[PDB]
Amino acid sequence: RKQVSDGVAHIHASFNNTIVTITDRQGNALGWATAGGSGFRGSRKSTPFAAQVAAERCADAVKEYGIKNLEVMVKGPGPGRESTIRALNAAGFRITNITDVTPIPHNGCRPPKKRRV
Amino acid sequence: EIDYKDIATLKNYITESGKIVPSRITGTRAKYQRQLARAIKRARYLSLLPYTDRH
Amino acid sequence: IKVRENEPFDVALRRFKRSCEKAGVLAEVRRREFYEKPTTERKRAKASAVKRHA
Amino acid sequence: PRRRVIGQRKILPDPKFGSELLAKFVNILMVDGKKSTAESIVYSALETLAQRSGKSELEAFEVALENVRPTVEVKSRRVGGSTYQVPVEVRPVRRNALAMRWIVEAARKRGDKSMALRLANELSDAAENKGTAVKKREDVHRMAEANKAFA
RNA sequence: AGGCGGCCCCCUGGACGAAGACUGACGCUCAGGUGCGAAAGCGUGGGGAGCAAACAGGAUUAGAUACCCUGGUAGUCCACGCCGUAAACGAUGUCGACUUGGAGGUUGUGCCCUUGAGGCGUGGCUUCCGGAGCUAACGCGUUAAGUCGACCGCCUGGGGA
Ligand SMILES: [Mg+2]
Ligand SMILES: [Mg+2]
Ligand SMILES: [Mg+2]
Ligand SMILES: [Mg+2]
Ligand SMILES: [Mg+2]
Repeated sequence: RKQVSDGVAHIHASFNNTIVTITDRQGNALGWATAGGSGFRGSRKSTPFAAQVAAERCADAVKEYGIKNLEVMVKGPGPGRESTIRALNAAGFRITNITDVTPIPHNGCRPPKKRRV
Repeated sequence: EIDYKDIATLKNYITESGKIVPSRITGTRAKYQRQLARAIKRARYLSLLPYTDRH
Repeated sequence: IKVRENEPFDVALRRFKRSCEKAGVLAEVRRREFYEKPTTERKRAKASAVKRHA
Repeated sequence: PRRRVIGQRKILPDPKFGSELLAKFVNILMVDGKKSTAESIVYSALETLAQRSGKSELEAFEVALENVRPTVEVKSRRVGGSTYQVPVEVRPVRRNALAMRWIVEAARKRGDKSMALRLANELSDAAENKGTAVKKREDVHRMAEANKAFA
């Protein structure tokens, strides 16, 4: 259904997880897959490899719109920051631009206490 | 430095993402770094320079 | 920071990662994952001055 | 090997064909120092492999070996309390030995009546890459490429 | 001193420097007195996004009234007022004089083809080294823990306190 051909891959990479969301330029959600989705739990979910298959599974439910060019928006640290883009480029995609969008407060909200592990 | 309106001179002292470049990298005298950041701060309030690459 | 270009690429990424090493992203997120007491951030600053003497 | 690296002993060639390579094979297949009985199972399997393959004897062996040869593998590593699996590009010399060792191991884990028959059907299976040992090559790639991420 | 960090304005304290005029010992210290004084805390009324004692729940453990996690109330913010204590520390009371040095950082002022982003000096601050001396030693060392003087505070075994 419908046609897009020019989209954007939003990847949220936290330490416990990473989430891939595909979208049009406007920001309307086209498809999404996460690492915890494709099996993997706890110790395995938080790996670049688990992030890789998320990226693979996401392209297997969006080319219904037939995307062909996109930009990348990297949010968060952890794994699947870097490996996710690679799997994307190989799925048959000319990747145009990469930009980091991890949010940075100008020192606003106080974060939680340090963990005494 | 001699003025926040010199966005031409000022652009040389910010990064690709609009962050103030420290005196270390620029090797600017220590008194003027301040004059510089205060003039960059003035230019930001007035929308003559961005705070972030975002906008 | 930001990145695009060249007909012969997909290695722009090596650029992108070296751009983030330059920008201090991952370093910055670690710094803020958890609150640091002011006394503590004062304590961090001294230790590195000392090491920055050869 | 903390400090002292070494060269490798370069065993004599096979008595029948004069190949160091097949001599490396009998040793891998040999058991309890029964050399006398070791070359007996390897040759007779080649005589069975030769006829049934037709295509010479020396080349027939490699075609099967061309397959089970593994290009990459993974090396365990313990960094911050975690056993990461780091995939290393493995050298040619060892590459054949693995090919040889997995071929030998799958033969005993086979149903046939004797060792010559187990061995022959393993080479034949491998020549078509459709046996136990090739799957060991495939698991190595499946296990590799997973940790393609680290390098 | 406690402490003060986005930009702008209004009010206001102190510090340094150049140049010369003015006063003419007006100084130093200070028991008692007075004022200031982080954080938590208390009173009333605001406020309340994050964070978070208490508390609840989930885990861990032999136990786990904890460390981890999900939540989360005072509290953390404002106003006015109380409390007056901290490893309130340089664990070094104030002032004033004197005694080799080297590398810096900060900020004033004189001189020099401003002919350079400097060359010569001369102030106040400050960092790290380091001589003499001092020290039980570690260390300190022109910002003294050296050399002397004025004056205040305080110490007199540990515990009990
Ligand atoms: Mg209150
Ligand atoms: Mg908690
Ligand atoms: Mg006391
Ligand atoms: Mg010293
Ligand atoms: Mg003195």
